[PDB]
Amino acid sequence: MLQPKRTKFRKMHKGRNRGLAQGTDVSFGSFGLKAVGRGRLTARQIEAARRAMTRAVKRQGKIWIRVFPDKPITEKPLAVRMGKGKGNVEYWVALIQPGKVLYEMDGVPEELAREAFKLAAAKLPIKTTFVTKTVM
Amino acid sequence: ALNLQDKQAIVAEVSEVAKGALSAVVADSRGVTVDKMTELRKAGREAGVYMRVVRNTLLRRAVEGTPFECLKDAFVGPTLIAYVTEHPGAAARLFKEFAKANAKFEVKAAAFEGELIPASQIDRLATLPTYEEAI
Amino acid sequence: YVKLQVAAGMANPSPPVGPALGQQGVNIMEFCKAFNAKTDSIEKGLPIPVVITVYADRSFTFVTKTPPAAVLLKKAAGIKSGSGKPNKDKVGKISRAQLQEIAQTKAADMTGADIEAMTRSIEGTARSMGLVVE
Amino acid sequence: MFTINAEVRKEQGKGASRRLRAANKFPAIIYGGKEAPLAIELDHDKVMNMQAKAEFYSEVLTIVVDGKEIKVKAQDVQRHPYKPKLQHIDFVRA
Amino acid sequence: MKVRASVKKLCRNCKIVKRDGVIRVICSAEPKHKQRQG
RNA sequence: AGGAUGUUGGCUUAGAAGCAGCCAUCAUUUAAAGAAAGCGUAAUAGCUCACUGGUCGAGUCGGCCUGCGCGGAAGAUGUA
Repeated sequence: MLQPKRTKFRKMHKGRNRGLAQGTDVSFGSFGLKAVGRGRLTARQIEAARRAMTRAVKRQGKIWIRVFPDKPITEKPLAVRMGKGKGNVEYWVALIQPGKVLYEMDGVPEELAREAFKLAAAKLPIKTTFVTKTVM
Repeated sequence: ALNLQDKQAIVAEVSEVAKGALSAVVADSRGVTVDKMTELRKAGREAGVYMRVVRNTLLRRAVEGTPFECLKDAFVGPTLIAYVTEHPGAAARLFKEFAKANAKFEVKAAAFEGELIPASQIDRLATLPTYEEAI
Repeated sequence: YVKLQVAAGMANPSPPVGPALGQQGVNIMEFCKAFNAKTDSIEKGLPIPVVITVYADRSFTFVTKTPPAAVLLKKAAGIKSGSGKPNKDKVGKISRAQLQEIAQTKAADMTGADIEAMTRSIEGTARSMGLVVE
Repeated sequence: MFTINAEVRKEQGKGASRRLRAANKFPAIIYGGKEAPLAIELDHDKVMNMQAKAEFYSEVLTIVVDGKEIKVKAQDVQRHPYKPKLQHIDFVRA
Repeated sequence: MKVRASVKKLCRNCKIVKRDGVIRVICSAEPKHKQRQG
């Protein structure tokens, strides 16, 4: 599970998730999984989708993970009233905007990359699409 | 399937063989296993006869180049052509005993002389001796 | 109608031949010594394939063929067993000449129009069994 | 060889450019040389098919505007964030 | 009969049919492949 | 209608013959036919696919962008 090794602060504001994404094109590999929806990606979802793609291509070629869950999310335990300070950090998320490229793959045929990305997309809470590297 | 460049090349080659040969025998060969074909191929190579199954459309194109344009009508149904390029006949001969013996397929029309040859009367070619008989 | 690969001047055994065509209606001893009778001329220890041909009255005829490519290639490489992992583990050498010999025998049994073609098929086998042609 | 038909834009801005893309077109610009830059409109799907070929970004294209051919090269492309669409193209005079 | 929300062809012989507004999968080969969306 | 030859490819195994598994996947005759896509056998056999010739005779194939619909959709007094 991806997680920052250390942070300047432990807890962060909720914030908002407006706007479109940066890094909207395949920059390392040849095929990419681009998010068309908006939402959060927990570190477990990222790891689950990575394993689904890693096993799909039988550990072949190269795989990049363009996102990183750097935002901590706190929760209050059960049977606890409101107040008495912010909750404890439970997991980390990466904010996703439409157009964000999540994963990139290289070294495999396209027809195999589509199935690998299709298996991984089933683990993610946001709608995605298949993209390929283009001549800028 | 077969790109247009393919089929053009298939025609060209069948046509070039048609120029060199001297006796063409055409037959149906549907409903015969590949072993009996493989056997007929060793009998063709042995007897110096060139054997091809080719699309009836595609043969009509080869033929027209000369002098087999009588054979057009022989290209309705499954077609097997027999080009005796070295010596004449022997194919006409070979096909009939092979035809009779195997009671599958038929044999259509042959062609020598730039004249179509009728199914029954092919017995002419199928009895012409050796070259190599005039001595 | 059954096909076997039997040792030259040897026949009869139960796990080898017996049961196999024995459970089809075939007279064992007859085929045994007829087979051996005609395969006497084969070199010693050449495994030869025979196609046995039985008819409704349990009577039979058979054809003998040339030994398998794998066999001749085993003998030509002087080995006993093909590679367990052909083309990952190499287990020997036949010259182009040995290929050609085997090819002419198997030519009596091939479908190649030329020496070269037959030889290429034999090479195909030789590759298939991790023997290099050297 | 790629030839493109274009029309000069009547007005610029965010409001005008979004109306173009709603009308199955998209703006572009032609600069380079000593001439003044030229703002143009392009038919989207027709240009979208041409840019799908790798030589579109390497060869020299001709844009006929007011019946006048201009030889240019594709400089930069602004694609839609998540749709197979174009938003803007920079053309530099060859 | 498999009653699921996502019906798909499981082999070459599976056919998609819509009967009375219900997407169904009928297979002439494998009776296990019989599905209906529900 | 054909779907062949080396050949039951090599290894393994009691057997492993396209079809438990491992490795290889060449070559021939080909119109075409994978050292086999699925069923089948103790292993063969046997069925079928890929592929190709024939018949038919003008369209047929599968991706994208979008509009509107379908399923997914089970609660308690009574349609609600």
